[PDB]
Parts: sequence; C-alpha cells; structure tokens
Amino acid sequence: ATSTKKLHKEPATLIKAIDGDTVKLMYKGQPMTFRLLLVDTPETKHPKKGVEKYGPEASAFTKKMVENAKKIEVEFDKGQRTDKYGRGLAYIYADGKMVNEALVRQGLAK
Repeated sequence: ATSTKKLHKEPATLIKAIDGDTVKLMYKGQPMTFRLLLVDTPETKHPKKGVEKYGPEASAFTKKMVENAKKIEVEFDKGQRTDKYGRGLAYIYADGKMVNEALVRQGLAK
C-alpha cells in the first residue's frame, strides 16, 4: 500500500578504493563493496581506456575522494543492504557531494 522513505546520514568512508579494480566501503564494520570486476568484454576491454575512457584516470580522481576526501556518508535508511547487486550499490556523498556525478558521470575518466 504505502512504503516508508527515510534517509539517515551516517559517516561512511572507504578504507582503500582501487577503482580500477575493486572498492570497499566502511559501514558499521561491514565490508560494503561498490561495483566489482564485471564480465570480461573481448570487444571492449581496451588497454588505453582500461575500463571506460582512460581507466587509472577516473580511479585517481576517486582515489582522493576516498583517501584524502574522507567526507563521504550514507544517505539512505531504506534498511535493505542487498537486493540490487548484492551489496554493490551504496550511496556515496563525499564532501556533501556525490562522486559518481563528479567525473564518473562523464563516462568514467573522460
């Protein structure tokens, strides 16, 4: 009939995000990963871009968004931790702003 939509801001920053490979968040001690090594694409996996456009590039930008820019938090109190990808989707708001919308929205690296 009616669902409840509440968002609780809780400090959550990655301990070591590789980006180019895999990333892990720190939430209540739970290892919540954000996007893992997808399937191998024979007609996509390029050395130049590596992942989307440049590879390590978008990684370096995010590498700081987690290492130095440790101002990320979890903006979602839905309660569900797994259902979409299995704990691969987590709201990231570093410095009161999203990282996926920063440079990742430009096609990763760009």
